[PDB]
Amino acid sequence: HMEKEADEARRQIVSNALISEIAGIVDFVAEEQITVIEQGIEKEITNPLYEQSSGIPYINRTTNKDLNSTMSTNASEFINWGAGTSTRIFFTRKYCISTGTQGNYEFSKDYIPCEEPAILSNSDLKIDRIDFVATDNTVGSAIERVDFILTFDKSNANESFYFSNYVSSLEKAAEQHSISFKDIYVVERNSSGAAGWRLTTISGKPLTFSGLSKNIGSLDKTKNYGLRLSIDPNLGKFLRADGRVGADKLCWNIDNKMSGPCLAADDSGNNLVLTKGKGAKSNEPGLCWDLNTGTSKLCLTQIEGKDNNDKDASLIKLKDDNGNPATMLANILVEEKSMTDSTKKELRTIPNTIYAAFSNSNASDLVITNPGNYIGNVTSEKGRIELNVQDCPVSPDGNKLHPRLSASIASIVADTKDSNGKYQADFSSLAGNRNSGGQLGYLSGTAIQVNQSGSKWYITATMGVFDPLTNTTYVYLNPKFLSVNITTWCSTEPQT
Repeated sequence: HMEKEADEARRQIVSNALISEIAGIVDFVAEEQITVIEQGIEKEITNPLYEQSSGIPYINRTTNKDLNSTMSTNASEFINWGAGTSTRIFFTRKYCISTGTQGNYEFSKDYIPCEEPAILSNSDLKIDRIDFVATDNTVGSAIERVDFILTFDKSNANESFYFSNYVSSLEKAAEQHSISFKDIYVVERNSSGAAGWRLTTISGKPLTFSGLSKNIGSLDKTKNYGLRLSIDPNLGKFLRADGRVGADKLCWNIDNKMSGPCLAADDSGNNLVLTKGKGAKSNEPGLCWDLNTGTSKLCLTQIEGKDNNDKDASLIKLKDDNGNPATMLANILVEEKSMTDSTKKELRTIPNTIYAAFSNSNASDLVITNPGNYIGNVTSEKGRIELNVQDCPVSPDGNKLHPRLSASIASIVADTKDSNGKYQADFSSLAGNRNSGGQLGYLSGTAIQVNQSGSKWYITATMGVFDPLTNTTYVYLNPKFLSVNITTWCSTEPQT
């Protein structure tokens, strides 16, 4: 428990460094064509590994296709690695230093860092040698397997077989890079030379790490041991029909070139991000729908914009191929700071507008005979405007939406009884509001009230009118010669 966070945790940092080196090398091997910088620009060339005119160390291959067969003892076959060797130069960018190394490739990205991790300079477990197992005997052959020989530098007299504690951390560190060990074998030598490495055997049978524990007693403790980690460069190299291999990105082709848009994940785990293709003349990435029935496709496209303060920003535009805005059918909520309290944010929907007049025609319905004493029953008054309360759409969790309704005056006249006792003014249809009329009184105004039950809106109104011809004051209820524009919406701001 004490040493499990000191000893066991420190070796994890070592395993992280080792696996990052391994993953980079394996990535390099798996790129048949690589991107380099030549004239200050990117260029695709054949990986020097697979150019028959390449030299050391790129053409170096071992021929031990069988995991149990003898490991190479020839420095022109295996690749010596670490201190004393210049090998890293050939797998790192030429301009890792400003003047340029003796390496002849300026890789557009680093497969492994320029500098070997400092932690791996002092550690008892280092990569001592790499074997690129050739698929065939041709110069620049494809590579069927990559073996990493890890030397264990025991800083103790005893405890020769004490590298088994690194294996667990190596396995989960490999899982973090989406690679796995095809096999792990115990190796040995009795010298400082990389050519001396050979498979450890028990009664002639090469010893896998799996068999180590039970066969540990019958092994020479003076000798120097190591691990050979085998990696299949083609495992997890290609996207699969079954979806079991992740994509770093996916880009689409146009006219047989990878010049279309790309999708990649951001660091959140939630987001896929669309960016423009290399062949785009404008920077306006779009996700589009097409029916393929003779009409335009529709695209949600990112375009440049400016915010409140005139600073660079962007927005999305829903458009056809002519560039005209297109239609989305949806419920919209708009979030906005409240105009009285800048610390509070409110949500609202798109309103609807409804034109309507109240609907009392007769004097007996219109005239409130006992005003002041009269108490209005808005649920059951004649001439009222009544509407069903709307259903509000889905809202984010901390935000209850309330149905809302307001009424604004559209037309209003102080109508009075004509010689036949009838009221001629009528605003029931907006196209004909001026058609009917005659003598008018003096307007005192109108009180328009809106009330709500569970499922109904009730809009009512009184109007005060003075008739100078008969010298009498009138109070009218829900008159046809008063019309309103009714606005309906939903909001976090409640109805008053």
